[PDB]
Amino acid sequence: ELEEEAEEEQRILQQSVVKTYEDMTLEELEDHEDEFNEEDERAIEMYRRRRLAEWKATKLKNKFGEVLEISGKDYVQEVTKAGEGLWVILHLYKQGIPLCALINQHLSGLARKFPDVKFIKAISTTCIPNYPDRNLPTIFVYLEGDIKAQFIGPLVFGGMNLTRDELEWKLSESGAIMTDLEENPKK
Amino acid sequence: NMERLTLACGGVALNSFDDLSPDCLGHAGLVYEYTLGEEKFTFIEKCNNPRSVTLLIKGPNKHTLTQIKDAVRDGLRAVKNAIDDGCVVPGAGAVEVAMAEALIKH
Amino acid sequence: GVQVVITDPEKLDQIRQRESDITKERIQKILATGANVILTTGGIDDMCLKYFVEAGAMAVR
Amino acid sequence: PVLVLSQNTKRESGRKVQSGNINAAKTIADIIRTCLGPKSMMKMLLDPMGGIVMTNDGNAILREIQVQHPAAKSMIEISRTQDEEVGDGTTSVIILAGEMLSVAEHFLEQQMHPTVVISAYRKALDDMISTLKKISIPVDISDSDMMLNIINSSITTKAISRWSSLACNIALDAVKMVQFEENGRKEIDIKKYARVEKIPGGIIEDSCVLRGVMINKDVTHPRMRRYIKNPRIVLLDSSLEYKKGESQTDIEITREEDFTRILQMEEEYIQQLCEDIIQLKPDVVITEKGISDLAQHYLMRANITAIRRVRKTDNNRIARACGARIVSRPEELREDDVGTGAGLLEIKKIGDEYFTFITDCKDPKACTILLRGASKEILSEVERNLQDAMQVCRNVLLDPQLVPGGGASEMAVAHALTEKSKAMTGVEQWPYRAVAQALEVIPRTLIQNCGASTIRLLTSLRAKHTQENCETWGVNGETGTLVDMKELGIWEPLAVKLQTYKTAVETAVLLLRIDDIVSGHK
Amino acid sequence: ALHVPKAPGFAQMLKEGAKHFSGLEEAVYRNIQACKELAQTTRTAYGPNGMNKMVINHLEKLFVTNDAATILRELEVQHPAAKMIVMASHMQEQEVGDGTNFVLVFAGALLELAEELLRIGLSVSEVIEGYEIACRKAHEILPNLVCCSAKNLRDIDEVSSLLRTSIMSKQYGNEVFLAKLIAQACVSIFPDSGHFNVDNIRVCKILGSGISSSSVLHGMVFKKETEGDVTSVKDAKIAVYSCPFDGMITETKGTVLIKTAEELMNFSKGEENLMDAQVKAIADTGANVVVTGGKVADMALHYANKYNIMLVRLNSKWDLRRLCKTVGATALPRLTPPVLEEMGHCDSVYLSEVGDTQVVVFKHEKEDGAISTIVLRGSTDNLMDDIERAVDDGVNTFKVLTRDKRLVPGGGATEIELAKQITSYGETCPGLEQYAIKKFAEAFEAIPRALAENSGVKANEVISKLYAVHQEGNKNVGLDIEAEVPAVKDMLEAGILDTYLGKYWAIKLATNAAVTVLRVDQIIMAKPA
Amino acid sequence: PVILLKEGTDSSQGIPQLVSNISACQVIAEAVRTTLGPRGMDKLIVDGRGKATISNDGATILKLLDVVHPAAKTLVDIAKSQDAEVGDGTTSVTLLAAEFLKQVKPYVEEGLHPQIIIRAFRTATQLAVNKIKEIAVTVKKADKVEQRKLLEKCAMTALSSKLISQQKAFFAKMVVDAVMMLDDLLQLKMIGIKKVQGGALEDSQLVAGVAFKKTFSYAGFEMQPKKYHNPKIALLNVELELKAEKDNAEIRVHTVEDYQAIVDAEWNILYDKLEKIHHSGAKVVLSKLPIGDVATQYFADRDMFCAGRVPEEDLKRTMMACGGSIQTSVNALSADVLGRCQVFEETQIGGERYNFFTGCPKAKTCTFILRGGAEQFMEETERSLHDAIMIVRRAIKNDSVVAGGGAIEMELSKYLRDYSRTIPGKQQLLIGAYAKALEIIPRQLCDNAGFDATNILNKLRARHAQGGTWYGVDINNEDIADNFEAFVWEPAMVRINALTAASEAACLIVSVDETIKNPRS
Ligand SMILES: Nc1ncnc2c1ncn2[C@@H]1O[C@H](COP(=O)(O)OP(=O)(O)O)[C@@H](O)[C@H]1O
Ligand SMILES: Nc1ncnc2c1ncn2[C@@H]1O[C@H](COP(=O)(O)OP(=O)(O)O)[C@@H](O)[C@H]1O
Ligand SMILES: Nc1ncnc2c1ncn2[C@@H]1O[C@H](COP(=O)(O)OP(=O)(O)O)[C@@H](O)[C@H]1O
Ligand SMILES: [Mg+2]
Ligand SMILES: [Mg+2]
Ligand SMILES: [Mg+2]
Repeated sequence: ELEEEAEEEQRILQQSVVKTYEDMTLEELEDHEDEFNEEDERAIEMYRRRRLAEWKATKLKNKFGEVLEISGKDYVQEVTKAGEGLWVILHLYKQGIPLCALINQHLSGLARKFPDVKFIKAISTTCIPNYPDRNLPTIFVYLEGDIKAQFIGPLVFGGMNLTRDELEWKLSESGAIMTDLEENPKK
Repeated sequence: NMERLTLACGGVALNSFDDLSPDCLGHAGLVYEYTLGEEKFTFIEKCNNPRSVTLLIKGPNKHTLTQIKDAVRDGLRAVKNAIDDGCVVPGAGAVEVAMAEALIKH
Repeated sequence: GVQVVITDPEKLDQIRQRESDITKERIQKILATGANVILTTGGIDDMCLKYFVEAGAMAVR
Repeated sequence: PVLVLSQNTKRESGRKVQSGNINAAKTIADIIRTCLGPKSMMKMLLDPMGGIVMTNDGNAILREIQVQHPAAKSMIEISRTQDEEVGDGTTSVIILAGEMLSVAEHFLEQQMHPTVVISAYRKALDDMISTLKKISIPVDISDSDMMLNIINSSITTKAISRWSSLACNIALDAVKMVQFEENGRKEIDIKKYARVEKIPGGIIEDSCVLRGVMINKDVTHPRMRRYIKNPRIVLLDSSLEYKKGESQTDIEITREEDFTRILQMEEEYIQQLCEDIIQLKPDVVITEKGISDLAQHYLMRANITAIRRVRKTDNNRIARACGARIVSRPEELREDDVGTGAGLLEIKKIGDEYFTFITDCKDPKACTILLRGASKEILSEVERNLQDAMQVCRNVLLDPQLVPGGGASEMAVAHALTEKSKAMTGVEQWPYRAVAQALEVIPRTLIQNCGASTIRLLTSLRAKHTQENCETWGVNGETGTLVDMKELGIWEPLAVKLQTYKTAVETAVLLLRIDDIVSGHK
Repeated sequence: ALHVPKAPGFAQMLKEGAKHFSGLEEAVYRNIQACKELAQTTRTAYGPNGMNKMVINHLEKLFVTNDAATILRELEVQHPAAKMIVMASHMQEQEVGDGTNFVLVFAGALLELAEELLRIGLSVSEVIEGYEIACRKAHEILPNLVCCSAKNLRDIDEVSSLLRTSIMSKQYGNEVFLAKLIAQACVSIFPDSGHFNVDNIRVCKILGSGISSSSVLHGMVFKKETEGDVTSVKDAKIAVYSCPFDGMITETKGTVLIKTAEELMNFSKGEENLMDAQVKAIADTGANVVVTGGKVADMALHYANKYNIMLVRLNSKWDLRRLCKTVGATALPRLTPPVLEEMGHCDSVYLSEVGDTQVVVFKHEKEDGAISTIVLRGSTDNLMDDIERAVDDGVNTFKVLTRDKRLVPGGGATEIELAKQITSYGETCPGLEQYAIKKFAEAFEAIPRALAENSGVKANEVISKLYAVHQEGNKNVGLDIEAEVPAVKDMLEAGILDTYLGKYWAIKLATNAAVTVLRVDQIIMAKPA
Repeated sequence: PVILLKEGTDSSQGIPQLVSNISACQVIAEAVRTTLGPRGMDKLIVDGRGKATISNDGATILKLLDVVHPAAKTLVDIAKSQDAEVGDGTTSVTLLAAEFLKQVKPYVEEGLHPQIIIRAFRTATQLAVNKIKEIAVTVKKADKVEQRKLLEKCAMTALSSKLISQQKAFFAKMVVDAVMMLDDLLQLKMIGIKKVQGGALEDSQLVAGVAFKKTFSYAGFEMQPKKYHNPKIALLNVELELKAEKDNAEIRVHTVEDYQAIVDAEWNILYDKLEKIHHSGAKVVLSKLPIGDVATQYFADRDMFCAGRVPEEDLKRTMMACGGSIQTSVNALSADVLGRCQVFEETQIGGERYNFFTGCPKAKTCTFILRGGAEQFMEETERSLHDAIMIVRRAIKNDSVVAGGGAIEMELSKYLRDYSRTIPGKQQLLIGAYAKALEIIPRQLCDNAGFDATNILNKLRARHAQGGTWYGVDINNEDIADNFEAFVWEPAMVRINALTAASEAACLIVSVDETIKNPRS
């Protein structure tokens, strides 16, 4: 909240294990400015130079923007040759099912929200032959084509409470599968 | 260093290049560069009248440098305190002896 | 849904003024009818508070 | 394994809990019993975070004490209440509440229902408030000497009593300087407009209240002037650099004259903002947010001193001291928003930091105490005593009544309502006179603190107090001797005394109403 | 009566893992003993007869060396006084290049004799003032011991014979070959006007045959390989680029916008046409070879192949800067074919196979260049590493020789002469500090003695013979390491001398370290994390 | 109370450490001692992954051991360096170093001094190298058939003691032909070899053109003819596949027939690239980047060959074989950039389909199609062919060659023994020990051959005393015989490098007296 920033100068400490300049990225690293001492300045400029250099390096990586227009004929090229280490989140869907429409819109919002991972969306019927209608909403993530998580189900997925919890469920991988449910439990 | 240079070299700090004039240049009587190990230093000296000087400390190891830095800080503060008020007290514990004798008398 | 796209640079700065002026306008309308107490459910940023203090009305957010 | 309640539920009921409740209260009255009076002893507390708090006042003592018994929590709550409402009498109210609970314990044990004890306590509270208001001595607000005496009386029991004749004055000035009126409303807003700032290292008597505002900032640029005679202060809420905005933009460039054009437009916008802020010919500009390099260049070109990010409270104090007005859009800055009235702006150096002063204002409605001492704890204690003095002065200003201190008011109201009791017939007389004798604790505590035989001294105090026109006869805790407060010149504001009695009786009632405890559940 | 509590004071308020030492016995003698042990650790690796050591550092990487600074660096030292001693040694290495083992031995001997003096009854301050006075005296008398200055620093035989003694301490068996090789490398780079630089002498280590096949070239050698199709060029007109060999791209994100079919069809053709135009413009100036600092494009590689251009890629800024210095070119951040003044010239650029390591060679032919390179040959990586360390120490001794040269006798001559003169001086002082003066004598005696004990010969006999000859008046005699018996030899005829500056700095740092470790009276160590 | 070094560092000051180092060196050399000599034996080593390596060359065996002793590390490094420099003799150099240490250990057990020992080793080794350079026989004729026979004999003796010894004459000849048809650079990447499972050993073939495994096939392959009698090879570096134009571009149009024109233009770009390829007169198309299914179908309709995703090395060998040049632009496919080969064929050998370009006249690169029973079998054949390749390549520069079988070692030992009679002091004893250690090679060889080492070695010593040099062992007859007349020829450079490296490592090992082992942070 910004209201704590104006109530009083006495905001000494409450649940702050670490408080230094090394974790202030850009937005807040430039709002103290005059409070950064003087003897440790050169370290601050070294840190900012290194971290802006890293951000500039990631500029070449984080340019995907929004959703794209892949169909069945383009599946193999963009799931086996889409790149080295680039996450691809395959989506199998059909027009008419509401829950998959919800998850499609949420994925579209995620596309601009997170441009590092460029998920691709494809029609269910004309991507894999004889795909049953009992698997209308389908999402599976992988990198280099090695399919990791392929959760299937119309109602077991829970598209009503998807938003952030299953957003990071798709996002976070290459480790423990159950990692973000406790953040936003349905209860 | 902006303030130190504009008080030593005599120029003026500039935040923009809207107007440049010869009065915006300070003067330096010798600017050279000395490379120590891998680091480099630039010396700006032979000024006409510096209002800001530097103390260069040379040491065979780090702890000597820190000791000299602490000594220099204490000495500079002592001299500044002497300058601030035109007074100075006798040392070597004489003032404590005299003050205690006066306290006993009082 | 609506997002701005600027092709020639000159048209940019103008919209930025609009990006505030709209709010300004509404305030005067609320202040045009002699109102001196303002109660609102939503939050009020600093500029609108400045309008209210300059006019002489209090704002409660 | 069938359980009606949870496994963690624990029930306690009957006389025992009542006894326990009383015990808990008395325990807290046992901690701060030696911190009351002019001969109070310092108490040192070790902060859980690693700090040290060396105080005498009850609230600053009980704030660092963690207690698991709920009655002890209620005692800490009454301490905080007394601190927040009137600012003085914390140890007094804690001691009275504890000892009234103790004296009610006797009637609790003698198979007497607590409701009659509560009713008797309420009647005693009403009578004691009435007879405390009866013996009030009016004060003259304009008399500076009388207010100095009142503040000295309130402060002589604490650490800064040695410098009392100095610190007293400071408090008075502040309370006479934050005093304000607008739209028919008076504020005396000490919390927000009378800042007290502590700088370690120096001399206690070097501290002073300023005719202005001091803050810990420095000029953004070396060449900006550090010494202004009659500044024209202008305050800014917004920032003076280029910002992205809110709506997503994604400008598209195809021609070869659009990138440099965009950058030149940014610079032109900053230049326009600086020219528009210069148009009113100010002299020092203060902003809560950042200043871009080009913006301060343009400000320098017009000989303007700019101060970078400043907290909102400091800017409000500066606006109140200079009479200026904080603005967000420099396009909408008028002449009446330019602060004329500051008589000096000094960028001075203290220790190894730069402090800016806007001192010597025409009639500032916000001050700042440059409070210089030896250590952070010493200055924290002096800060607490200064707050105590300000609260007492504000209470006197808002209420022109006084009442004798040193234990004279306690014994006076005790004797008065005891004489009232000796007429009424009924079973409620015993708790009533129990409260009457309960107020005797303050003179007893003072005598015990100064180191005198409390038995015959207190008996003689009561005997001398039985004589008429002797309600100002109290005990001098400096030497522990029966004196007259009129000649000793100690009087406390009626607000503090009546608030103390009210909240003490109320919390005694609260802790006396409860007879069951259920512990452990979510 | 079964537990002794802590003293009511600093002992009770001290933290758990902290340790406090105070007093002459509990704080000073411990430091003296630890420094003595540290000095005796490396004393066995002194002089030409010093024995190599294998150290396995904390990352399990073998180091086979007799370099005192390297030995102290690889093993981590925990005692703090030993830490100060190794800092002094490392500073002596940085300021001079040779003299680390001398620093260790002298400091250890000084501390041992200081402990003896403190046991005798002198105070710490008395010993400190005596040591400083005798150090001033030794520095005053040192310039009078020089003999046979160099005065040329450009004759190949002279510089070889002058560096042979500095090399001899490590590579005793193969001494003349390394001396001649390093002398060639240093002379061929020695500028006529200016200051000698040690960063401009490079060494390249490649597995292969014995030491006798190591060579020197007047250029520089990389371990890369040409990315093109041409590998041999004569009279190379080198163009050096600091930008990737590709069409330059906006650093702001720019996407190709196509609105009609013909734009889509012609975009790739236009890009290829521009690329070939740029490459042809580069090659029309005469650029036989091109070196780039980054990625090479496929289209760029094809067009360089079309116009007979050798494309070499370098992956380090220092490598590119050294290449620019050695060829006379300068890196530029745009394609912009080079103008006549900023385009390097080289005699040839080989691609070669030597030790199953393909290399690209920018060698010159007329013995010039600001950079010369040593190619080292050996059957073990660690042995070539030791050879590289010996080469570096020899080159550092050459650089010190470019400064005040004033060669001084070595092999125990200088230290024994200094000890005799300091004894003579201390016999005159009637104060209480004379003992401390008379201690540098023994402090110098540790240097030749080690030289004796490392050669399998009696040390006391050699010391007595050295005193006999030095009191006779011959101040140029010292230990003979090939005699197999205690013997003396004139050190001027042997031509094995030391730099005056090296001894000056070594004595100064050793005395400073001993004094600053004697000054400590209390130690307060926090528990390590 | 306070320690100098960190807790964990242990030292080994004294001569017992160097004696233990000598012992460790012998323990290492025991693990290679039995892989030497024509009657050699292989060795099977299994790592923690369960992958077994079967080999009898010292370099690979020492690589596969989890060596951590520093002296053992020195022996591993000397074997690696000898392998990299010459190509063989790694077992010989390891055994020589270990025997030097063994023969010097009794002298150092009584202290002595490492410096005199290393001085004696240096003097002895430089004398030995000078003797080898002096006594090596040079043909000094610069003939054609004679030099080829010399290289064939060197290859034959290199192949002996390997898994494929029984086919020596079949491989040696073959392999030298490879080295006989390289440019004057002997770029090793131009002798790229291929191994196909199945088939007997004698079926290994040397493709004078370029042979490589087929990479991939899209829907449309197997309609192309697989036999061309005079094709024009087109070596490409371009991706002949419908794809995104730039992977950075973006199309923004607002009308339907613009969309149709754009898709037609993309198809037109693809067909224009393919049409330039076809009109260039080419007949077989090779590409580094993938070739799409559309390109394959188009090429099949034009009755011509295509094969994409070809590796770097295969395309380079094709370019230096068929005479073409790699192109990443199909806009200038002139008649001078295409490659020409006599015959191209897509055949099927050993259950694997391979492309053969055979008949290139000016082919500077070859290919080995190696046949075997098991993967480790063909891998050991690969290692043996690599050793032969290295030996022949080193022998191309100079026809200076000595006779193997321990004859050169015996002559060197006799020379050093004669030298150690005219010098006084302990140097003569150390040189005698060096010479006596130099005779391990014939003794170990005949021990591997299961002979009586003592009697045959006494015969060898007595013959090298007087009568004639080059007399070494003869396993088949269990006797001694003239190795030079037996056409067993090892280039002098391998012996020179082995002796130099062995002396270097022995001097390095003897010249240490202290070891510190920090606690492995
Ligand atoms: N000089 C004095 N002699 C005797 N009593 C005093 C004197 N000064 C103050 N008091 C009494 O002490 C009480 C204030 O003590 P203090 O330490 O402030 O307690 P509290 O913090 O509860 O107000 C007042 O009730 C006042 O009557
Ligand atoms: N032939 C020799 N006879 C006697 N002493 C020698 C001979 N050669 C070198 N020395 C001595 O050996 C010493 C080598 O010391 P060195 O190991 O270089 O010290 P540091 O390791 O501190 O550089 C020199 O001081 C030199 O005087
Ligand atoms: N047919 C043979 N007759 C006699 N000696 C041979 C024969 N083949 C090999 N040798 C000897 O065996 C020794 C070991 O050679 P080899 O095992 O092939 O490789 P390495 O020398 O690397 O061990 C060589 O010194 C060689 O002289
Ligand atoms: Mg009070
Ligand atoms: Mg040395
Ligand atoms: Mg072999």
